[PDB]
Amino acid sequence: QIEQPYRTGYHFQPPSNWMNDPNGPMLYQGVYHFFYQYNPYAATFGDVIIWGHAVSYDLVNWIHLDPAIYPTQEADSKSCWSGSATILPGNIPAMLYTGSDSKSRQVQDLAWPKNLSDPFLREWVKHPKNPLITPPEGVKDDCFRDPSTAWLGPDGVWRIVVGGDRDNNGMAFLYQSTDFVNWKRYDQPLSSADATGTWECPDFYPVPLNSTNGLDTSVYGGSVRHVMKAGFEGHDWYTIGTYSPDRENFLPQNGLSLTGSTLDLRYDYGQFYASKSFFDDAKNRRVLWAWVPETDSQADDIEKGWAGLQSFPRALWIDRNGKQLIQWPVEEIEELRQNQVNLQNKNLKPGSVLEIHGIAASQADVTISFKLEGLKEAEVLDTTLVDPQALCNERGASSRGALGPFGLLAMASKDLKEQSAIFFRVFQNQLGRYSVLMCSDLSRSTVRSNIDTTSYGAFVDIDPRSEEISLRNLIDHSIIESFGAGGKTCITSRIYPKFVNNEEAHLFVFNNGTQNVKISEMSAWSMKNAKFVVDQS
Ligand SMILES: *[C@@H]1O[C@H](CO)[C@@H](O[C@@H]2O[C@H](CO)[C@@H](O[C@H]3O[C@H](CO)[C@@H](O)[C@H](O)[C@@H]3O)[C@H](O)[C@H]2NC(C)=O)[C@H](O)[C@H]1NC(C)=O
Ligand SMILES: *[C@@H]1O[C@H](CO)[C@@H](O[C@@H]2O[C@H](CO)[C@@H](O)[C@H](O)[C@H]2NC(C)=O)[C@H](O)[C@H]1NC(C)=O
Ligand SMILES: OC[C@H]1O[C@@](CO)(O[C@H]2O[C@H](CO)[C@@H](O)[C@H](O)[C@H]2O)[C@@H](O)[C@@H]1O
Repeated sequence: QIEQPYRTGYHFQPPSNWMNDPNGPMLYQGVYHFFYQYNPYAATFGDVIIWGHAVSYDLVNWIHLDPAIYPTQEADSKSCWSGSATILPGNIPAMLYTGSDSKSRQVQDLAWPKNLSDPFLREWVKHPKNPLITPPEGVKDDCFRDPSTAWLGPDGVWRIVVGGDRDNNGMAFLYQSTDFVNWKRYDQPLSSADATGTWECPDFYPVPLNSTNGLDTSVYGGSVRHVMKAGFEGHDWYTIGTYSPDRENFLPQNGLSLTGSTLDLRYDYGQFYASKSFFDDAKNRRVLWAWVPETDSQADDIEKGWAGLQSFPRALWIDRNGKQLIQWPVEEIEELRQNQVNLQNKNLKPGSVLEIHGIAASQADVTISFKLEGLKEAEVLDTTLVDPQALCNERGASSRGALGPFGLLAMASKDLKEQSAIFFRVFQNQLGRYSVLMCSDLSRSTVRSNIDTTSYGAFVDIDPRSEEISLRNLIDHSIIESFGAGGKTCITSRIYPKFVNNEEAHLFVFNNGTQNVKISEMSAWSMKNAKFVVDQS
């Protein structure tokens, strides 16, 4: 019998109970601050949600503090929902969040540290005038929330967006202010989309072209593009475009309005929601946090006493081609690497399974690169309108193709009765052009009942002819984060195999295709636990 086999060893999560949306992340005076929607009374959502608070010097090891923002005014008497942090000139962290007032209205409130000499910013004070912003004209009281981090225009005016919808039409309501206290709604929203429902936790920020670095939220220029991110219809979507502060106009590069279809981009194609980023000026990088929901049952959560994880902080930047974003675990995670097991120039015959020995299979960092043999043998399949998730669910690791499925078997039991398969497939259209599919087959991840074992998939934008297909996996008990092609395609999975209660997990490399594939390089590292120190009461 193993105690709490589903808790992670290096992912952020509270000592116990329910946690969802990441809030107000930021770097202040050398300290990384992290906040999050928290229910201090149960392992499920509840009537009283507050901001949990933790600090870190490296984004890996944390110190849990007492909740920072909780009901104290009429403006947030019923709950303190999502918000963002903006460090104003003069070095004051300003927090804008959505509060549920005494009349159950979603309103935007302001708060800031009450003791800037405290490196951990434990105590916060609320602005006497809260709420600072209330639902506009024709917007429902429960469809106006999640203010973003603000950006200061060259005209000295601050901007922020607040999510919501007007008649089921997603909205990124734009507000302006010079003193950060008196805000005025701009005539038109920054962006929007028909019939998408409320836009949750919108994020708007710039990314430097031809650079793998991040930018302060207030930078603008021709060598900069902006990202409009919004959560709706159950997923986080984003679109790259150009921002004209003068006209408060956001023009999507592909000219499309978000539709929540295979036409739009996502940060992650698995369990990933309410993602929020912040700029780290110490390392000139933009860091992204995201809530990773549970996929087990509510009864399971109540029984184990907790629910919700945060994805591991990832650096974020725009690809050299300028058409999509790239994500990668922040370098500080590399410090958790212990012993290493490596493989090179290893052939994987059709229908073969190769076990990787010597690694702590439940807590590891695994990278593998495949060198393909005979691309022309790729199954012919035009994927212009194909839904990659549907395809992955239809063709799991047991569905044998020509090129694919080949990849990893993670959180697998000795006998393989339970396994999580992260793999690729290679296809070609009629004109000989290749496409690459990345799948997270969770269909056999557990023999347990009442577990959402839906699989996830996405197409990887690489040319198999000149690029080996690479895959990195962050394995941490009940969560697996997969990065294909250096972060071009990310998929986060939650799995709950039964075997982990009394036996060790295993790790395998496999190839169930009819074509041979070669492992050119494979690096696996056992990952030690991140430190979580409690400093409360
Ligand atoms: C690689 O592809 C194999 C061929 O599809 C796949 O086979 C597994 O074993 C047999 C076929 O050899 C099949 O299992 C069937 O029988 C069991 C009874 O124990 C049923 O419960 C299953 O539903 C199924 O009818 C399957 O095709 C497959 N087994 C399972 C669990 O589906 C291998 O498993 C594939 N290898 C990898 C690593 O995925
Ligand atoms: C504001 O923050 C400072 C810095 O943490 C607090 O000062 C510490 O207070 C504890 C308990 O009183 C002492 O043991 C430490 O030695 C103090 N350190 C410093 C830097 O002076 C201070 O108490 C906080 N102010 C309030 C009102 O709580
Ligand atoms: O915890 C509140 C936080 O949750 C989000 C997650 O997307 O929205 C959920 O909670 C709201 C308040 O109860 C609901 O109105 C909303 O429908 C639900 O999805 C965030 O939007 C919000 O800040």
